[PDB]
Amino acid sequence: MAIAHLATEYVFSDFLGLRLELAVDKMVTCIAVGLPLLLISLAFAQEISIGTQISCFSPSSFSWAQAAFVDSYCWAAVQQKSSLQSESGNLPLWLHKFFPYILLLFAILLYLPALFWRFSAAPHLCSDLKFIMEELDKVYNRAIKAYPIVEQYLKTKKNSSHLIMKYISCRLVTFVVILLACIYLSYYFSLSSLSDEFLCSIKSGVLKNDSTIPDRFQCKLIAVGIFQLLSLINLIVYALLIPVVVYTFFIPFRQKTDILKVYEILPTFDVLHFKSEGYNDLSLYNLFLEENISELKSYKCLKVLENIKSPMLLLTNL
Amino acid sequence: MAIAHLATEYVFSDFLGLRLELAVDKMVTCIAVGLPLLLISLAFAQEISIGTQISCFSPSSFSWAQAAFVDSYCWAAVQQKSSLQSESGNLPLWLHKFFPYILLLFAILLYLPALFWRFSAAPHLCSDLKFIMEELDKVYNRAIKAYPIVEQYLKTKKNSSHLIMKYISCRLVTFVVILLACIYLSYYFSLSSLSDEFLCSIKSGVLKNDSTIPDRFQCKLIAVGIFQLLSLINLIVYALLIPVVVYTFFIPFRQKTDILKVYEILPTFDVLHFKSEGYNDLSLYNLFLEENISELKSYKCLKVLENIKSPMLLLTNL
Amino acid sequence: MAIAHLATEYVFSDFLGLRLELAVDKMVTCIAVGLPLLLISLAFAQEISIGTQISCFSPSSFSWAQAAFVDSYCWAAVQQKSSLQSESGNLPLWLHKFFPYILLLFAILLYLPALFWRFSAAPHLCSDLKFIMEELDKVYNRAIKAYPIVEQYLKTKKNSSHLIMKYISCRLVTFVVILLACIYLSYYFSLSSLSDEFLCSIKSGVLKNDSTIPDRFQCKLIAVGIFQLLSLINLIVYALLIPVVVYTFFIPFRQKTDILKVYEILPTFDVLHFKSEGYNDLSLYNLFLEENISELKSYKCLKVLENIKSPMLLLTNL
Amino acid sequence: MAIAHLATEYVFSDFLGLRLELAVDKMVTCIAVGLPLLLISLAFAQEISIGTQISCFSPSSFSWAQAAFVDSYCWAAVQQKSSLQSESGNLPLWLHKFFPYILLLFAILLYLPALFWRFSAAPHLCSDLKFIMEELDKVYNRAIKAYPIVEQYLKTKKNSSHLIMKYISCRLVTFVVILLACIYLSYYFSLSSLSDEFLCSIKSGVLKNDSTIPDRFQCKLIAVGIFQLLSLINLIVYALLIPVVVYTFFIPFRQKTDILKVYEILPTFDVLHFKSEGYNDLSLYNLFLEENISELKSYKCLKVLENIKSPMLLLTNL
Amino acid sequence: MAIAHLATEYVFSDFLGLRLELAVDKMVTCIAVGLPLLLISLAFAQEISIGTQISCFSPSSFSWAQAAFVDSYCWAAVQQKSSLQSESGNLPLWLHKFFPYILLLFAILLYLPALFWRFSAAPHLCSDLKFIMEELDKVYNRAIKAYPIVEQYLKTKKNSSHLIMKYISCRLVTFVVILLACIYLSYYFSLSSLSDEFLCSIKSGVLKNDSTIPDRFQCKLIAVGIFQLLSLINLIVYALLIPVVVYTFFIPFRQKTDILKVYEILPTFDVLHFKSEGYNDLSLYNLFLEENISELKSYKCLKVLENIKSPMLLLTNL
Amino acid sequence: MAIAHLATEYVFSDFLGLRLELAVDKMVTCIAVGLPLLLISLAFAQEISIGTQISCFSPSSFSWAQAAFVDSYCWAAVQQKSSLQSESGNLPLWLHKFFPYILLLFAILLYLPALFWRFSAAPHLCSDLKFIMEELDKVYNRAIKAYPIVEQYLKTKKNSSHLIMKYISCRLVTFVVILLACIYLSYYFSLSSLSDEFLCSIKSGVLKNDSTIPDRFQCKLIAVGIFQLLSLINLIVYALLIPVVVYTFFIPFRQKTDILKVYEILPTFDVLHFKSEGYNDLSLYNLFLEENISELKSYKCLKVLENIKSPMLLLTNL
Repeated sequence: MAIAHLATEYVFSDFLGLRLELAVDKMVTCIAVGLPLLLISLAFAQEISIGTQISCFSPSSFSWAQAAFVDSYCWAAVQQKSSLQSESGNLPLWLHKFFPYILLLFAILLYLPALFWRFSAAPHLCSDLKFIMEELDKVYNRAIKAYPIVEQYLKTKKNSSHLIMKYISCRLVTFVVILLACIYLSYYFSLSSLSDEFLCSIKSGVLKNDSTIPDRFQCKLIAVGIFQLLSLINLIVYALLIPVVVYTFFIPFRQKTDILKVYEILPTFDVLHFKSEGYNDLSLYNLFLEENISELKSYKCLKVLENIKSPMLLLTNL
Repeated sequence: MAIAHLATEYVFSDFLGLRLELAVDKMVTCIAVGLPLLLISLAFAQEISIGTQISCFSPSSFSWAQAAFVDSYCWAAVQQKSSLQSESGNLPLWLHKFFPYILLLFAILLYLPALFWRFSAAPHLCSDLKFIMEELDKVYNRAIKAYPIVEQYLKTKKNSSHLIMKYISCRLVTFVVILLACIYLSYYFSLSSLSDEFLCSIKSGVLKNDSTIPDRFQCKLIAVGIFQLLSLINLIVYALLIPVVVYTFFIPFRQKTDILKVYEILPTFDVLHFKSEGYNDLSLYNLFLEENISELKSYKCLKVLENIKSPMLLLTNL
Repeated sequence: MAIAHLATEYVFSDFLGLRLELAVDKMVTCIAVGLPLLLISLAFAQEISIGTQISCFSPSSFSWAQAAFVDSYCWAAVQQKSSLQSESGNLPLWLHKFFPYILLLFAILLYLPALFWRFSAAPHLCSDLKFIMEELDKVYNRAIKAYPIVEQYLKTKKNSSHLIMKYISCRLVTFVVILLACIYLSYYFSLSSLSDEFLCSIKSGVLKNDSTIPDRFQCKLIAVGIFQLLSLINLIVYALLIPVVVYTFFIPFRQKTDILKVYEILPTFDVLHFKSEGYNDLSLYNLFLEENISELKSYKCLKVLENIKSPMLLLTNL
Repeated sequence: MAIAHLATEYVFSDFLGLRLELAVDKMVTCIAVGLPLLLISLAFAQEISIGTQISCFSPSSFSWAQAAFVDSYCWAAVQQKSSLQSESGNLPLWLHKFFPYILLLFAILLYLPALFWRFSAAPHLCSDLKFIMEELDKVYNRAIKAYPIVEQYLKTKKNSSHLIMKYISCRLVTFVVILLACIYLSYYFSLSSLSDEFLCSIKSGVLKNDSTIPDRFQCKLIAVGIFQLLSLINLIVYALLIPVVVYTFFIPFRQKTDILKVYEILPTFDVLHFKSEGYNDLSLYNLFLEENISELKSYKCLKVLENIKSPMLLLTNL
Repeated sequence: MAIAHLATEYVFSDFLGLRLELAVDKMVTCIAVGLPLLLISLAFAQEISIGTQISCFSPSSFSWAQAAFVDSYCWAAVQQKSSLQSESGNLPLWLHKFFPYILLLFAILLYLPALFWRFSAAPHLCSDLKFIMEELDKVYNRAIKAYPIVEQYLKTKKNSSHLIMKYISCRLVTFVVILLACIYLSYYFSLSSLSDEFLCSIKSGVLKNDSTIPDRFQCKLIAVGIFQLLSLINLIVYALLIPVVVYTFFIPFRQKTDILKVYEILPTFDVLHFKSEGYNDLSLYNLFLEENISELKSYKCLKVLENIKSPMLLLTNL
Repeated sequence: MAIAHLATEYVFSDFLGLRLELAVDKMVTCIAVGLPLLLISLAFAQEISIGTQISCFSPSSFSWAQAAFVDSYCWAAVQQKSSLQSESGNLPLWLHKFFPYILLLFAILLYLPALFWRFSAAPHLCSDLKFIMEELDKVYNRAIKAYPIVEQYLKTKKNSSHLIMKYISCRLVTFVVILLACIYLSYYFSLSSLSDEFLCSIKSGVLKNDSTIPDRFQCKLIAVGIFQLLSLINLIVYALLIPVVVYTFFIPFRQKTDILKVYEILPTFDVLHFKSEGYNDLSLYNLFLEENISELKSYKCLKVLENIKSPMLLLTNL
């Protein structure tokens, strides 16, 4: 398995029939969530993890048992206010210990907006795309055979901003969490490397009077050199996601082609060039249609005709 | 696997054809049960668990065997009244040792109300939704073709409070267990961190007279720093679930739309605007219908007509 | 996996098309068998199991090899009459060692009555429910179209007590084993905690004359603190099962509804209100029917009519 | 997994469409083979197995390497005639070491008779039951419509003792192996517990002259206390199987009901009350029929009629 | 898993639609190959394997590192001519080390003849049985309706010895390998048990002049006591296979019944009582037919008639 | 699992609907690739691998840490020119260390020619066999009913040498790699066994002046005794493959039967006895046909007729 298992599991697999999520939003989500899980898995892979997260230089007179006590006591001490000293103050010692949980927190907080979309909006969308697609097939079938119900339905969706507010807020939560992650990772990468070293003391309680124990044990958080390097990789990738997520808000500019023009070739259709530059749900339906209706037989036939036209009897010989 | 396995297993998977549980109740249950299982799994993950739960500072004259005896004897001693001293009293030492079992107890106690619902109420519900849905399809088919059995059936369900009392009590047990968990976790997080340190003594029995053994061994429960931190995460999330669970009791306010109005467009139907503001089973059926009948072809057709109307021949050209 | 695996395996899964076991008997069996298997799995989970079950305080002059001999010799000695002393006598040391096997014994002994039912009675039942259900569908079909073979068959089952004696004895064996478990667990929980400590001696045979070996080694069964706590959980749950199992014997009182009255609406049926208050197999068939025939289309139709009646042409418009 | 895995694997699962083995013979075989495999799995489960099977008290002057040599040399020595002493003689030391293989031997030797039946007799049987069952359905179909080939075939099977001699010998081999196991386990349980202790000596060859090595090392087979206890469980269960296996030989008494009487109700059948009290293959066919033909639709119909009779037009209204 | 896993994997499972191998040859092959694989798996099972295959008694002055060097150097030395002494000579030390590979060699060499049969002969056979079986069904269908192509085909196969020479040679290779295994195992079991002990010397090269190192280290191959015992089990079983394999050569005597006589009842068939006592391929086809054509509906019908006869209109009422 | 797993995985399984590879070439490839993978798996199986690949005799004054440094430093040193001495020179120490990679290299280099055939030639072949087979079925169907397109197609394939040059070159690469492997393994088996011993020195850098460190450490590559033995097994098997691979080049001699003669019985066919003794693709098609068309119903019928003939109305009664 080694490292190479992790590539098969988190890179070569979609580890997370209509497309109810746009490809950009799927890739943004899969990168944003999948990367920190990979980085955590690498940071502790036995190819690079030598052993314990901590070690401390106990005096040579200590038994092996007393040395194991010092190591494990000081691993507990890193989060206890009195039994420490470091010139950085105690704060970075928390981050060095809890680094994998903090990345896991960002991984989950970046997943929740997509999970909310899957449950709050996808089923409310799925019904209506299926309706619109089947009605468009009737419009095509009628033209080959040769009421405006779907046109009146879409004209009604133009008078609404319910789903688009769910979508924008889902994107906006993802944006904020990515920005906060970039701020955190920039700070954590700024920690001076020697803040992985700190002075411990076991002289709490009964041991406080024992003259055979030194007043300080020097300890090192061996893994910190890995975490800081991997935090820079994470910071770079998220700094690239930021402008992509911002681009997702520009819905009325994201509509690539006015596909309904391909049906507006037909006399059975209507001038539904309804590029709503106001943020209205119909504009978001257009994006989901442009993602899905490439599957439609009618679209394929009419787009071929449109591309060649760039004559209805031709449809009979297709 | 590492930490990242746990995300795939407990976050990215529904690890727990009609929907017989409401989406809010499924998410509340899946969070309430799934979170402590994740937190237990994290608290002992080898990325953060250094080793043994305890260590004790045996004298340097002790053999490695005698030191391993002290560690393991004191791990047993934490729950034995005489062989301990701590300024906190003995009580917190129990909680520090048994922390994973106590979270597991809350996980199970939060699952049982949903398991009871699955067995006590779901099959008694499943038959009746299927009946109601199929009869509504007849009402729609009759209107396209153009006895009040389902109307009389629903009118009879209005005269009952059997299933709603099962539902409310199921919710109420979940509420109480969540509140008790929040009380416990608030206390456990309030324990002073140095209560992870205690004084042990092996001088029971034969050892009582041995002058070579010190009267106290200082011991530390190394994991306690993790448990207290993770208890705060658990407390925060459950403190957010509390108001959501309370909201579930407001059944007559939870009905979002009077969907039967969409069928009351038809002359074949009746004025079943039976928003029972009394807690009557029909009101709970309305919630389960609003969860399920979005799947009905008749609803889809009539809701499109209703939305456009916001003419029966139109149904022939759909 | 950790602890949380055990919840997925033994709580969230039915780890054990007609329903040939009543839901109460399935839940009683699944709790009675499933709980001790979970408790065994917890008691040795590495989240709480520190290491070896025993440790002994060998003198500081002993090599690591001699100390490992003392530990392992005394683990054997706990069941050997001469090489021990404890103020409790030797008996509790057996129970402390063999605790997981004793729980496993109760787990199996509680499963066997259900396994016997599956093989001795379920196939003899399965044929006859299928017969009765299909004949009741004929009675319903005949009434819609508008010999007493099934009525005469059921009237004959009233003259028998074969299957009910199998059922009662199956329940009675489960009752006895649960009561014996409660007695045992009450005793084992009553053992004074310091009975986990005992005095060992290796001075058998050749070692008997060696003045360098101490006459007693103090040893502790580190796990005993877990077993006693978990035995209280097991005792509490089984003490709740006892009255539920007792309730199962009251077969003629357990019949919730006289469902055949719903068919006795029809003129094609007969007055089979045969609530046998004598313990006769027909009464047990009624319970299995009330568990199964909620699946019947005829029952669903006629129960809707019965509920509304609380007219045969109405059946034509269903 | 722990202990509880073993319950799921060997108790709650049939780990070993006609029924070609009688239910009694399947249960006898599954207990006889399945129990020792479970007992072996328990005896070495890490919940009770502390560690190595042997330990020896090497002098304190020995290095850890020399002590590990003594332990492993003496584990080899238990089966070597000269390098041992025990007051029991050497024999029980073999049994204590090889205990799991000896149970495995009994497990396999008890399986082979069932494996022989599956290959030597089951396919020779399977054809003929299918023939007999289908011909009986013709007899029933003919009576509803209203040559003795199957009657003449069964009358010919009465003149044979081929299959019954295979069956009896299969049962007899199982009986003998169970009895030999009970004899062995009774002996092994009779071994005095201190026969787990023996005196080893490494002074073979070059070491023979070394005055620094003691003439005897005391050793203990730590696991023997488990094996003796588990042997008593195995002995008890097999002592219960013995009378059940003996009962299987009484084939002409095992026929519970003269099921062909249910077909002898029909005028199309014949007086095949052929309860052969001589050990003739037809009598064994009767047992396999009584195991299988409860599946036949004809039997179900005619048994209902027979039970009510306890009229052929009635068959038309079933 | 333990030992009991191995029973499930190699005894209770066929771990290796026409039957293209005779049942005797399948069982011989499955025993011959499957047994040594089981014995290897047992010989190193952790229930009996204590640890390392070797240990050597290094002087007490040696560090743990130097002792581990002696053990591992001598494990290499067992196959090096100069750095050894044993009164047996060096030869048995090879066999003791390489015992599992030598059994694996016999396992593979016993499998290859069956693998050759599967590829060299089974597809050349499979076509012709299917042909013969279907033509025999025509002969039966013609008799019920009431050219000798299949008879002329079988009469031609009588004039050939191609497939029988493949079969005999396949059996003969299996015989030779089994006999050689029995010779080897008899020798290996004859090795005096103390040949597991040998004298090693590390004084090669630079160490040759070091006066602190003893001239010989005594070493023991701890596992040899297991291998010799298991070799006797293997020898016994293979000594039972030898006469069974020899019996397989007697093809013209192995034909149990002249099944074509059952078809020679029909006037549409011919006197194909072609029991070739010369070793001719048709005789081998008879064995494969007697293995397969028990599946034929025609055979079942005609054998019932033959058994009763021990009239063609009777076939119409079957 | 042990050794026996490896037999199930690499011997009893085809671990690598037309047959697009000839059976000889499949077996040659499966042996050539499968054997070294098995041998690698054996050479490190824990049944024979004692532990570390190296050990070195550090002085008794060294701490366990310093000894582990010497072992691991010298494992690195075996491939570093200055920090070694051996009378063999440094070269064999590379081969002893990298032995498993070198076998893996041969395993892959022997697989690539078959992988190239699967992608470069198999799909270009697959279409044309399907064409030829279906056209031959027309020729047979026409004769039963009673243009030379397939004959003209095959006559055109005679005028080509495209596919045969791909095939020969694929075989030739396999031949060369097998011969180079035999040369390498012969050399590696010729290495004097004591070349597993070498003199290391840690006195690089800072240690160069330390008088407490000896100038040489003797080290041994413990595994080398296994590798040399297993290399002889590999050499023997590949020396047997060499003449088989050479035989594959004799394509015009490998054609076993002139199967088209069986169709040339028909008047609808033509004298396609086109045994091209020139290396022309049609000759290679003949081999693939002789591998595949034994599946054809037409071939089976006509070969039966041909064998009996060794009359066309006979085909009507088949």
